[PDB]
Amino acid sequence: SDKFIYATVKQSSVDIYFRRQVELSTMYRHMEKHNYESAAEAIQAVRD
Amino acid sequence: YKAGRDEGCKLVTIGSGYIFATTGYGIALQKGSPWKRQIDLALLQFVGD
Repeated sequence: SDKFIYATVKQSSVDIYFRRQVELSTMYRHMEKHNYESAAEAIQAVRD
Repeated sequence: YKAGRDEGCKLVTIGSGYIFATTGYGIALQKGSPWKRQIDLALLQFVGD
């Protein structure tokens, strides 16, 4: 959904795990839309 | 496992799931076994799927 924006660190182990999961690939379409350089930026974003 | 299958929950682990050794279960193999790489890849594929 547009309001529920969820993300993770781009180009990492979790990205590989989600891409491999064919059943969960419908979420991966959202996952590629929003991603962050590092964990610090992501935690700052969730904090803000 | 025993606490989960215990009836009445009269037994419990301290610390709500406290672990000290934090080691794991592995499939033992003979030294230099040719099956080690394949078995490791199989376990990793299983845990990744």
